[PDB]
Amino acid sequence: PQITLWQRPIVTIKIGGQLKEALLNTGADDTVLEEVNLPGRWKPKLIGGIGGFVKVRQYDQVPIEICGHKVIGTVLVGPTPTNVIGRNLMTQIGCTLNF
Amino acid sequence: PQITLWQRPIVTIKIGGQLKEALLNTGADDTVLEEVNLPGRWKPKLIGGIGGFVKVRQYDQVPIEICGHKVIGTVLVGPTPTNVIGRNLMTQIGCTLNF
Amino acid sequence: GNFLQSR
Repeated sequence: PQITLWQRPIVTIKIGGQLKEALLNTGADDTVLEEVNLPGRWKPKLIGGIGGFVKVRQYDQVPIEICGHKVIGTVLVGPTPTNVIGRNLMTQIGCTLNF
Repeated sequence: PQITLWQRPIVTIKIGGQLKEALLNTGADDTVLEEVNLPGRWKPKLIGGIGGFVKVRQYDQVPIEICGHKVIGTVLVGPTPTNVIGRNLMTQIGCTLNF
Repeated sequence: GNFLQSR
């Protein structure tokens, strides 16, 4: 699709057998999603850094469908004000900024 | 333009007679820049909201050049970890997400 | 590293 930015670029995703919504966020290096139960291995990761750090679970090579595109990438799972698709997954879907 | 997202989408901007760099951030509603002295009227605005609020100066209808595109939009001026071009100015330059 | 801004 071509997505204009008059509104927040919120898209449907399929992750861990669930349907969710997340924000395509070119300002975020990583993808962070809450309320998902992923199977397989994880390790803790510290993110943020303003006011302290937030600890999340890092799952590598997670299959995820983003607006119809089936890809693989790292997903950080933990409480986040809004579900965020970061650059790490936007590259996978071939998403560019164009003007 | 076409900007891929393997790296952070940092572009050159011209604002208030200064050359600066800023991050094209589709996760940000607004544009926030530090270390700029803009002429003309402003009003305080509270932004963020995690841990408290941050107070910035809101300047409306500011001419700014973003990666060669001369546009007009609101610019919030104050402390920011990273200079951010928000959706409000990406719409002005005709920037879309494409995949 | 994650620079959202919902206001």
